[PDB]
Amino acid sequence: VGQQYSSAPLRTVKEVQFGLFSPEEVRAISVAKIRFPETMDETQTRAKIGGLNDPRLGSIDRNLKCQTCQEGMNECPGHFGHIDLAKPVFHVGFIAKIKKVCECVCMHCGKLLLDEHNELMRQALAIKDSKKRFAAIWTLCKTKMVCETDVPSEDDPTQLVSRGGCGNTQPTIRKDGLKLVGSWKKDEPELRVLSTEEILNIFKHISVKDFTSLGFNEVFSRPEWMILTCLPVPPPPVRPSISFNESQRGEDDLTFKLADILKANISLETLEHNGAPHHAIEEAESLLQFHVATYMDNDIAGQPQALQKSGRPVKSIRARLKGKEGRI
Amino acid sequence: PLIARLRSDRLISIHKQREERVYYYVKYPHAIDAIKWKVHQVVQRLKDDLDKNSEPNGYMCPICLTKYTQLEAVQLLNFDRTEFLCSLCDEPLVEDDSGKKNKEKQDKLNRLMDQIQPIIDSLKKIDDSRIEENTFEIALARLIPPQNQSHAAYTY
Amino acid sequence: HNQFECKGCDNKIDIYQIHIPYAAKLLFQELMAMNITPRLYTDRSRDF
Amino acid sequence: RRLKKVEEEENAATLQLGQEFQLKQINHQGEEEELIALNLSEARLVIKEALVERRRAFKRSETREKELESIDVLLEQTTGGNNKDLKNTMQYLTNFSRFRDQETVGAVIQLLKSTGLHPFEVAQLGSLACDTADEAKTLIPSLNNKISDDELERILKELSNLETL
Amino acid sequence: KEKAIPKDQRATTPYMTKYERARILGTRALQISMNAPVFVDLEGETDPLRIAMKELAEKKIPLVIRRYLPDGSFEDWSVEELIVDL
Amino acid sequence: RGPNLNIVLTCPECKVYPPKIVERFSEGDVVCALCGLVLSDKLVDTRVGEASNPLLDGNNLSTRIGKGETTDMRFTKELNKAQGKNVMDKKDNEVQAAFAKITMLCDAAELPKIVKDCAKEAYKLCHDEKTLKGKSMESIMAASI
Amino acid sequence: NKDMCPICKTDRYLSPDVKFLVNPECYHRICESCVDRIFSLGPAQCPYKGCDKILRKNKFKTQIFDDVEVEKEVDIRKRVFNVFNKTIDDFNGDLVEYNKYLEEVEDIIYKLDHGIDVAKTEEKLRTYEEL
Amino acid sequence: MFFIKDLSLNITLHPSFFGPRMKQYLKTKLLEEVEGSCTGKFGYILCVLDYDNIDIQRGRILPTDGSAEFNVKYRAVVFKPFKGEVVDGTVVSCSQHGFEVQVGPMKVFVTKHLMPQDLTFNAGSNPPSYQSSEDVITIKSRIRVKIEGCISQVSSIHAIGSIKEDYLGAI
Amino acid sequence: RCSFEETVEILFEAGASAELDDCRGVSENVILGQMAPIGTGAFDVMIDEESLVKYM
Ligand SMILES: [Zn+2]
Ligand SMILES: [Zn+2]
Ligand SMILES: [Zn+2]
Ligand SMILES: [Zn+2]
Ligand SMILES: [Zn+2]
Ligand SMILES: [Zn+2]
Repeated sequence: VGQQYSSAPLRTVKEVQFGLFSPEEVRAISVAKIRFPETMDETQTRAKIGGLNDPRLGSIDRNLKCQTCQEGMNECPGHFGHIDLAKPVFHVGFIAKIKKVCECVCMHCGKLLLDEHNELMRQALAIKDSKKRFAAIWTLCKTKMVCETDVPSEDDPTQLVSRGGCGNTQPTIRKDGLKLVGSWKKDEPELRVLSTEEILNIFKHISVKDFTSLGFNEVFSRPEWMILTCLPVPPPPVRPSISFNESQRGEDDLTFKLADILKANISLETLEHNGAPHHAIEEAESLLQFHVATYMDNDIAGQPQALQKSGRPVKSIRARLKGKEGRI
Repeated sequence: PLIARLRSDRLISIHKQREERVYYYVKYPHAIDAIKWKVHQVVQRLKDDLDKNSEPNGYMCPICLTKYTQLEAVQLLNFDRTEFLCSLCDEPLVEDDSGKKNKEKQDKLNRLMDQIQPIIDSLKKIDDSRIEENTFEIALARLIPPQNQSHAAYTY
Repeated sequence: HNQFECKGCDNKIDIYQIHIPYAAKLLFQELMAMNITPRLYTDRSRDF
Repeated sequence: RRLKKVEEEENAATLQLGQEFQLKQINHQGEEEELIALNLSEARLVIKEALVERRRAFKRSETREKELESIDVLLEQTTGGNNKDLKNTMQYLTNFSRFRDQETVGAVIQLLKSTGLHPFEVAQLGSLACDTADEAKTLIPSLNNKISDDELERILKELSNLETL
Repeated sequence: KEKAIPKDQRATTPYMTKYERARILGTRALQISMNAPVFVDLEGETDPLRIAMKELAEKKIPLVIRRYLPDGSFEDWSVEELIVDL
Repeated sequence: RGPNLNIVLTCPECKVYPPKIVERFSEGDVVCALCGLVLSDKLVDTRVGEASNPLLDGNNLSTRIGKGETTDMRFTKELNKAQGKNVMDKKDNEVQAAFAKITMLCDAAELPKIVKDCAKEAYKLCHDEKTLKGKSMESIMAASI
Repeated sequence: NKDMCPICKTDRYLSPDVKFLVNPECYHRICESCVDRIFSLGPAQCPYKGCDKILRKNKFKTQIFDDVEVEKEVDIRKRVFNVFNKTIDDFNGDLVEYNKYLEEVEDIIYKLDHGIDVAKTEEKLRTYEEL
Repeated sequence: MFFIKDLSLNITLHPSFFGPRMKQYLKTKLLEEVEGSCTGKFGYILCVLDYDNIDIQRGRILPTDGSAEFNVKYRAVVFKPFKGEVVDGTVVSCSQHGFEVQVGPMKVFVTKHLMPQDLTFNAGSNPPSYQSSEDVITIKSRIRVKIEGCISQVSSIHAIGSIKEDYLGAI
Repeated sequence: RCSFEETVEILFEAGASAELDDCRGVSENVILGQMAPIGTGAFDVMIDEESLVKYM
């Protein structure tokens, strides 16, 4: 039979532009807000509204229509949902990138640790390709442990020219598990965990020119977007619910992990809402971070693997796209 | 629950130091800004809601409970030009219940401003005067011991 | 109804249809759920 | 490539006609040109001027009622199927046109072009029959603070002075 | 149109390539199979591919090959003017 | 009380309702048995998914945390600690704990799997009711068995 | 009433961008925000307690003098001077006639301000403006 | 409002029309696929100007379709609506929700909430009409309507108007 | 590049750097399911009206 006729022009894809979602884009693009970690109502007859298998996200059955586009399984491409995270969480695939960006800018004002006043930095900023420019900047900036509120003038080293700074000592950043821990040296060194909110706030203060020199794009990818605040929910087609004999229903591994994310998010939201001493909050944050990290990548060095009831490791998105049998 | 809610609104500040002990105090610059913004936001929210309600009501479908605006309904009417037919349900549309609320929202705004009058008067005087930001050490200058033998060492 | 809409952009007259393998659609959707934005465009932006 | 996705709301009162209806237009050749707006009478003359030309091409290779029939028979003869929309326009233009012959419209164009108004405004002024300066100021809000009532009052009088029939 | 090289200074090979011949025969054969007007006299033939081959031999294919260059420029070559030597 | 969202396959040409429909699984086609018109193509069959029985556990999707090819005991211990401190799963854990004890009791007497499935189902149906609030849990489990 | 809209009470302290407007029909203060909502789509009755005089958005203007009573007189004076307008040369230098003419115009303005004879005087204004 | 615009279209020709008179078929296709058509970006395309001198560029054969894609540049008269504009039309249909005014190729709908309070719906009169002390609005009546809102789709445009402002309604 | 090895790692770097792909390679076109610009696809077959008219 084929797909129905469409009035839109028929065109060929010419360019592909990669980027990162903004939190506003995920909320605007999404058609429904997921707030229930269930999939079927109490009667197990129809999918519960607001659940993982919300009818608004599309249909994967030959007998049901999509509540959004009113089209069958063979025409609906799927509609994305979104989950409003209680607290920002790191992106598992950008933790290394986040660490390099943190060491490149001051952790109190969001300004580059080295300005154009340094000859070595001047040549680094002259590099055209972004990937190598970022590496050169990181090498120069990662060894600067102070903001240098005042810098010697370039005309001569006698007088000092004032530059935007705070004179605040920078920490030595290391990655422990899924958390970034910075250590300050005294005038044993003090150690504390850098909260995801603190990193997000610092990243939002980086000037437009500052992170462009780091290889980021003002519109397509900004450092603030590398921290997840709103999580898009893939539609049922991406995570179909297979059946063995049509009398027993099975759910995709993504649905199992997504349900855990909803349960963890609600648990964290309820905790901090009333009581919940700070010790419990950090444990709840770590659990949410672990669930999200394993959802996108279940093979993380030094971390436990999210295992299924049968004992098989959960098949995350990274596993699907990688390997000889992967999507590519 | 009381501290957590009063902490989210930043009307009460927390300070943790090793003696890990937890101390609570009031940060005047933070509380005033939060009160000033929330009061402005609350008034703005009512004003925006009143403005929105002054617009035509719209339409809704009794079956699928889908909101349809005046413009959206105009493209869904039947070929006979007699009733608005729902795209999903192919059923006549029913007018929404938002016509009489126009007066209710206005009344609430009028009552709220009279009740919030002392806050507005206090804020005007606060901006006129010079506000000094408080700190734990500064707050210690006005310390009244709570107990004769309090376990907490009120020192910085 | 011969109607198209892209919620978030607020446009209904800038829609295009393309033919891609269903696996390719799955890949892009999987990437979108992974915070990556694979954007498909019909017009060139840079010269060869 | 920039997906700014910001668009100003269209509005006739603010003269924000959109993005594809800007004042400075580019023709097929590529030279910049000013947007041309046609009033109800001007559109009627232009449309049927092409229909008669269209009739000549194929062949080579008055009161309202009689004119309506003549256009109707001409419309079907010189146009193909699915002309239901064109029929409605010509019928609507004949019953709401204020200028019959080319001479009257030519004088009107030479008249209103001295104001220096926007093409949208002049077309609206030549499209809607207004009797008083206040009538045009409220029905066409864009005219406010753009032309004095003195000039507007005489322009309306002169426009009605050469009123058809 | 700065990307269209004028016919007076075309520098591409004047011989139809195997890939050009393959697509021209296939494209013309597809058109014939969809009831396209045949511009060559048929001495008895039903296969669209064979009819296309007959047209190419007599140089009666109304198509031009737009050869693209690695910078976006192109040259237009008519099937009639392209020598079929392979 | 909700949107229909139902798809019914009928032949436009034949218009006979109900229609005779034959599902050619081998050819992946749904064809009208009267005129031969194909009504739908590219039908799908009816690892990456898990099958659970929604009669003894209802709708409850959960994932355990365990060691992998490389893992530190610190993360596993604390992550398991965080998972236990959940309020939503506590209510269902009592029912799950009851199933675990029933399985142990049923498995210690050498009984078929059908009995424990029936016993677990009986417990779930009769659990969370006002009548069964003053009886010992041992009596409830024995009665269900 | 010092700096707050009589309807929405949007004080300048919280909304410094607020701008006030007045309408000649009843000379009632109202902020710009209220004007657009109530009169954008058409004429509406004045939203005041005790005032039922309809007004249009296009008639709103910015108050010049801080006193409403003086504003009414000046606008009436402008309206009258658009019809009753003469100069000393109009009477060939006859100061006695000009002074009497000026007093009559002032008397008319006084009657309009206080509504002594609104019906009779208004007809007189209409009668004179034609010729 | 009526405008003269320079428009471009992509026309597809089946190989069956690849004859010596194929250009004429393109002209016929343009008049059969453009005239009387509705576009959300340019409004209702009514008439094609300079029908003898359309600029037809060289066609490109599609890879698998087998049809030729031609870019065509032409000058056409288009009626494009805009909110805030005042137009005149004739009422065609009447209903409780409101009446519909015919303005050229477009139908403007006047809602009750956008209608003056005095006007009221009276279904007793045949045909149904809106009756008021000063005037009566019925089918075939001439109404001056101000377009209050416009929603444009890729192939359909709908607008709503009001007659509450002064100098609107019955003419 | 992601088609050969380190598929996910390469894609993550593209998102962070906002890399632009011109789809001038065979791999991009194969993934997108469109005729690659190779062999018979290195050119566009067009219609010739100048020669079409003179043939008949
Ligand atoms: Zn859908
Ligand atoms: Zn700093
Ligand atoms: Zn409905
Ligand atoms: Zn049949
Ligand atoms: Zn106000
Ligand atoms: Zn008043």
